[PDB]
Amino acid sequence: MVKLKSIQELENLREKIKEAKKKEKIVIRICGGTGCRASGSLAVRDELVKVLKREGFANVDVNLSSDCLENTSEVHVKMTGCQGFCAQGPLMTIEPLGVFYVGVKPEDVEEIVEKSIKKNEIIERLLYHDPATGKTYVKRDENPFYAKQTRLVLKHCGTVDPASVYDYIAEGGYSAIAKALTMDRKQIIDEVIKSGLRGRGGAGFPTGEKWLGAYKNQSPKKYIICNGDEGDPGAFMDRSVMEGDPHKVIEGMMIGAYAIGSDEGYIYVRAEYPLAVQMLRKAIEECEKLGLLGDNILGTGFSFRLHVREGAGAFVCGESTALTYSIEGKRGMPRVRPPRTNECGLWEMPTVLNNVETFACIPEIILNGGEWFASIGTPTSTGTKIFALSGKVNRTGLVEVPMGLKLRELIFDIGGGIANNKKFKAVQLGGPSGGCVPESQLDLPIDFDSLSKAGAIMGSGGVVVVDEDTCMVDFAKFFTNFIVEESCGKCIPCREGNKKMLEILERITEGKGKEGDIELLEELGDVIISASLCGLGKTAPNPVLSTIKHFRDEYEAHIRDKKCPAGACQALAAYKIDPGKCIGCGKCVKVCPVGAISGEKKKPHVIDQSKCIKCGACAENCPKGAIYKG
Amino acid sequence: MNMVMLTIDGKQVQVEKGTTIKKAAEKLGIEIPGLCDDNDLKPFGACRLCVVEDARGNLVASCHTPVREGMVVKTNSPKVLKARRVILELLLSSHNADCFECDKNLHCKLQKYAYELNIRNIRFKGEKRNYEIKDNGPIYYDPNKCILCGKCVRICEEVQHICAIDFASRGFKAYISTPFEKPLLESDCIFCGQCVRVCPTGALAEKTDIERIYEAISDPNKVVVVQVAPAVRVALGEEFGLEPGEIVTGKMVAALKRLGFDKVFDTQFAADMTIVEETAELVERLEKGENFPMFTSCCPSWILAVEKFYPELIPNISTARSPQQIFGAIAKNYYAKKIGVARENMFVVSVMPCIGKKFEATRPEFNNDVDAVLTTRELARMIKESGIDFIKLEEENFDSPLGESTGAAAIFGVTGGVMEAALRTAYSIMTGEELEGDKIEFTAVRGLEGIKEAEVDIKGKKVRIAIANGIGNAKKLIEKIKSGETKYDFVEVMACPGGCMSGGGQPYTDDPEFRKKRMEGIYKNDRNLPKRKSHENEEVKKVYEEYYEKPCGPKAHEELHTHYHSRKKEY
Amino acid sequence: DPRFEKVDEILSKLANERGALIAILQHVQHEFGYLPEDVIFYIASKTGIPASKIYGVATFYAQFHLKPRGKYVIRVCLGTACHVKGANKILAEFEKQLGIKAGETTSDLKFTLERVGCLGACGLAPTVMVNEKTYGKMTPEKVSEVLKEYS
Ligand SMILES: NC(=O)c1ccc[n+]([C@@H]2O[C@H](COP(=O)([O-])OP(=O)(O)OC[C@H]3O[C@@H](n4cnc5c(N)ncnc54)[C@H](OP(=O)(O)O)[C@@H]3O)[C@@H](O)[C@H]2O)c1
Ligand SMILES: Cc1cc2nc3c(=O)[nH]c(=O)nc-3n(C[C@H](O)[C@H](O)[C@H](O)COP(=O)(O)O)c2cc1C
Ligand code: HC1
Ligand code: SF4
Ligand code: SF4
Ligand code: SF4
Ligand code: SF4
Ligand code: SF4
Ligand code: SF4
Ligand code: SF4
Ligand code: FES
Ligand code: FES
Ligand code: FES
Ligand SMILES: [Zn+2]
Repeated sequence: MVKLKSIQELENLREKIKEAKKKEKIVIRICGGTGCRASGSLAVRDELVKVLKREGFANVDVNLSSDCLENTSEVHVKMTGCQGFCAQGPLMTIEPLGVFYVGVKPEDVEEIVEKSIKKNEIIERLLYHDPATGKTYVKRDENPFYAKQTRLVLKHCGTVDPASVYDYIAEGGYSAIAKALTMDRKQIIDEVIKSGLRGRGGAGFPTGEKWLGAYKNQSPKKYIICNGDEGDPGAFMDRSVMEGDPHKVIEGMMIGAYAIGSDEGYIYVRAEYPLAVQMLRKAIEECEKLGLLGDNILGTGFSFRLHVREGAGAFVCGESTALTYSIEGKRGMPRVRPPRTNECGLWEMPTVLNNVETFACIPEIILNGGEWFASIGTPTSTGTKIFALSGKVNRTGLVEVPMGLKLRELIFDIGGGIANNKKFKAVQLGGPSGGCVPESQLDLPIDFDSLSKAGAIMGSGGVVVVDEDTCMVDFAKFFTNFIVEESCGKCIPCREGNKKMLEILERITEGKGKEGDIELLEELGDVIISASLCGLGKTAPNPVLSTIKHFRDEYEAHIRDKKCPAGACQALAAYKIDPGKCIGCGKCVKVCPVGAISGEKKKPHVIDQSKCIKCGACAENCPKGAIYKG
Repeated sequence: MNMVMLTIDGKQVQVEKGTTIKKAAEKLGIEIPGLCDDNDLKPFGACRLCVVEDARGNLVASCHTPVREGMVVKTNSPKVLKARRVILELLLSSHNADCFECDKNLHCKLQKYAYELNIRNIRFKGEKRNYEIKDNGPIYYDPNKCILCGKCVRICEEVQHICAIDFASRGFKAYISTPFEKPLLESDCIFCGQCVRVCPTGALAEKTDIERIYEAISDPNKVVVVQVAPAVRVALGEEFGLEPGEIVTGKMVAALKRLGFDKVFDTQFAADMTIVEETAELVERLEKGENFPMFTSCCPSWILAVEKFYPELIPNISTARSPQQIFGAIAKNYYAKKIGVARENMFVVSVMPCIGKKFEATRPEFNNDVDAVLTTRELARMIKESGIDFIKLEEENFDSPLGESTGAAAIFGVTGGVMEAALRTAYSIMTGEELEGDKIEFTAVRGLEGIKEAEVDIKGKKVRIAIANGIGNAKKLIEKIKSGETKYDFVEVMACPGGCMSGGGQPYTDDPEFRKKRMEGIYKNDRNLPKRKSHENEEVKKVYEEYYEKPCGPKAHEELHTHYHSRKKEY
Repeated sequence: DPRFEKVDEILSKLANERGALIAILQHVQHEFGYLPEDVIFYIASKTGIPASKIYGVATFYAQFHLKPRGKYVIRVCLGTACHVKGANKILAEFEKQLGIKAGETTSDLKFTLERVGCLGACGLAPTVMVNEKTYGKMTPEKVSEVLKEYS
């Protein structure tokens, strides 16, 4: 790990790394992602390395380091990032056999070594068997899950050690910055503009316009901030991006800093993510040791420094001004505009704030050109997006599709239908700030324009599927409760109206609802949307308003008839006694504190709905259990 | 000065670049409602009650929105009125509503806005605010009436530069608190009272002592005497429908006599006594040339700030008591013996426009000279309660023999007056001749600037003098002095910006030009007196020749001086 | 107090940068287990920041708490992918068995409840993570056996 003083020396060392990697024969990859680590992939790796050591395999190593370049290893053990298919982890891949193994168990490691390593055989019992069809798949690409995916941002994910810089070098990285260092800033900025890139953080504001605005400012100091808060629950895109390859976002940050002319930068990560911050710090220290970060990078004179700021909670800290205040060390209360952070942001200096995914795509645009990038997706919104689909679906994981794919095959073809052979009801797009889409609109292609037309927003990119079992009022109540919990309490509309709406929803869902609540809820939502300060309160009533628009009959049934169509609200349960299966035990009469059931022994009993508290004591205490929750 | 074009409600307007929509529409006689903005503070954007509708059709706050060319603004569209009504209903859905018991009754802004914007039926009924009220000394805080506008925090942080309070918690449960809910006495509070002066609700209020005064008046074995501050006589008439700066001295004396007080005096006699003592001390210090510069000690909040934050300046502080304590000592040590009243059977009441006086009156070192302290608002409430009409009163005079005063002591209610009077006396003491003509006024120390500097030449000797009104300017001056950039000889500090006429005990105002009017009234009152020097007072000479026999004497040093201790609780 | 030297140990490491109050608070919480009062006052004295700002910052975020906890801290997901499949019943079972509400500790004992949202693994049904290990698929019946195993 010696310092570098020329651009060509990086490519000179690239050939040495390529030869060192080519000296190997067998490589095994194990998923090091959080979901697979929760299943015990570290124990699997420890068992596998122990068995290899026992079996006389002297050349076994875990991490590819600088000292490893002079060592020829017959068998190499890797630890990559999240491979994308989290449903049946851990994931293991063997080369050059090209066998994709799922559900690897430590006690199966010995058999895997005996057969898959020594005999070049395959075990059908450990391959994926799709219950829908029963077909057996061997290769990863042949899997229907990966068939429709065009991985561009995650090209290096799942095949490169996140803790090794030489592995990243061997894949062709760190060349975009070398090429850009010979060009002017305006050429790079115009290439980015011509690429048609748009912000991936939800707002959709063009990146090229902000970069040009920062370029036109003549100030001694400028800043760049990379946002990786991920405050939306159920979304783990940037988490996996950081855990897979921090060098990509580091390269994008350096390219942006060179383009606009800033010598300092920050990476805002939440401290709740230990693996991500550890990997980021390790990558930064390795890059600084290698000599690519500091003063006079490769003899050009460009200076750049990187800092990591661990977050400490609040969902509202993702907002730009709140993020700047949190970085400075104050309460994350949003400030008033204008001015904007693109004129005076951190410490009253111009700043550029972008998402992790946005900074990840810059080197690809630099290397391949913006015209190639613009040929994918709709003309008004190019590129691709990463979606994390989960919920009541057969297959859950991280998918990447070209931007414009229809929703029906995204839900069904990739997801493998609805689990337990139930009926699809709705999907939530965007998280707490998004709307609810029913089954009638599954034929809608995904892009900013159509989603904005339909009343929803792109959001973080999380997709949740729900079946006919769930109640929509309870779902809206859960989202409203989360919004109430995550508020900051500075302005009147959000702070008061969110709690008022939560109270109204609780009153409706406890059976005490009164006629005229829907109009009051709509008026409150309209006022909150119109008169809020920041973006958290303006998008707060969206889940409630969408549910009211699409599922008004649920609210009407809850209010007027005191009945839950889905049978999920406990306070509105109506137990029914079956005369045929009744033996006149009388346990329900005895155990109920209010005793709404009165009847004769050895004869069917009658439930008085007026005097019942619906606590469930009757059904669970009688051995026959003829009382069913109807 | 570059002008811009805009249309407000169909009327063309000429305003300079940078002016907000609110200040631009103010020139058309339109008042946009608002609760979280003040003339002393930057816009905050918390109430969201000043929204207007532009050409596009969105609601924008008009308190922090710059003006632009070709803008169309609507201020009274139905949508804006509906939004304002909904926001006020949201506020009033969680208010504890003892408007019968509220000190800010008939003076609250939330109540006036609830009346004007036509609220008659709240649709949102549910959970309310519920906290516990604790004693914080002379300041009463009720978090059940807070609307979280931030005016107190912003005034304590931006202007005063003390930062004694901040926000706590988040969401529906947010509130204003000191670290660990500790009492204000051992926090960083210096008891200036500017936060009480800007609060729009009844959350911040005063601790009243009216009941003790009534129970001491009804006592048939006590004598009650009252002293009036110089600045009360220009702002008391505001409470009865008059303009600021109107002199009501005779009317207030008649009203006080009608209230049951046996003897009514004024503090300006003690002001002249303090002027004499301080001038003698300054002359002796200049002769000795030690412990420079010399700071005044008439402001209790300034003394608290010295004791808490700058404990190394204690040897430089003048040891003379404030006029209130000097008057109390005079009344309870000299007047009682002349009349023949035991010290235990005399009650002294003071009317002050300050809040630090309430805390100062309870310090152990003063041996309980003053028994109670009132404010201008409390006096107005008492006058209205008793039923006396203020417009049609008959002018009267102060009692004897501690009632007559001069003009040099009538300008302690404004910044720079104490320095001017001290210079007036010091010129006569140093030279021996008396100033005549327009030379009496020192126009170089007058105004409303931050730090005022002057160099007065007295028969060939030049003195470096400075005045700093406000805590922030005081800190700036201290930082300038300590670094050794320049040396002074006499420095004045006042905790409130603009002098005692901006104290926390003065009646509430809505005019943005109250300081100028009150200063003009004070100067006009000063200009209409027969005597304009402190050494020309007649009763001060009698008091000296009968009881003390010399300024800075042993008896005077025992009864008219004090000492200070460090309050810096190290952590 | 002898811990004022431990405080000064990190007052020279993570305080060479600009605006590092939150990092200092996190380090103090890591060392002391909780976030006490005299430590806040010492930080205010030795760093120049008034104590009101520090108290407001501490009371803003839910990560910081100013009261000692137990030894084994329990976390339930309660995320948008686990709330659907009955995480609320798991929380209710925990509250009924432990006798303490969520966010409140049993300081006499060593247990503690928490409401951390959307842990790393989303595919393992609702996910209860006690201390440092992941459980996976959960049922309101496994609550008794797991608590008996720990207790
Ligand atoms: N979890 C999520 O990802 C999530 C959750 C809720 C909402 N959202 C999305 O976030 C949106 C609100 O975001 P936001 O309020 O923080 O950003 P915004 O106001 O919608 O604008 C987005 C970006 O524009 C920047 N900008 C810089 N110069 C500008 C100029 N001259 N004109 C316009 N914009 C300029 C903004 O910076 P400044 O604002 O600092 O000037 C910010 O970086 C919502 O509508 C929603 O779609 C995302
Ligand atoms: C409540 C709230 C939460 C947000 N959270 C995030 C987040 O976690 N990550 C993110 O990149 N942007 C978030 N944003 C949007 C940011 O304001 C910012 O606009 C975005 O980072 C800009 O990146 P872009 O220019 O690439 O879109 C949030 C906005 C709001 C109002
Ligand atoms: O004590 C004293 Fe005085 O530089 C001072 O200060 S001025 Fe007065 O108009 C009174 O009572 C007032 O107000 S007499 C005080 O506060
Ligand atoms: S809308 Fe809600 S989250 Fe946003 S500043 Fe106002 S109170 Fe805070
Ligand atoms: S539980 Fe069954 S057997 Fe018992 S009373 Fe009810 S219906 Fe009859
Ligand atoms: S819960 Fe209701 S139905 Fe069941 S025993 Fe009690 S009163 Fe009867
Ligand atoms: S009295 Fe003065 S120092 Fe004390 S809180 Fe109010 S403004 Fe701040
Ligand atoms: S105490 Fe008064 S000034 Fe301070 S935030 Fe509350 S209402 Fe505003
Ligand atoms: S603060 Fe205003 S609205 Fe509230 S009780 Fe007092 S007078 Fe009434
Ligand atoms: S300047 Fe006057 S009103 Fe203000 S604190 Fe000092 S003595 Fe009181
Ligand atoms: S964490 Fe292993 S496949 Fe995602
Ligand atoms: S006065 Fe404009 S938001 Fe309060
Ligand atoms: S929603 Fe449960 S861990 Fe993400
Ligand atoms: Zn229901």
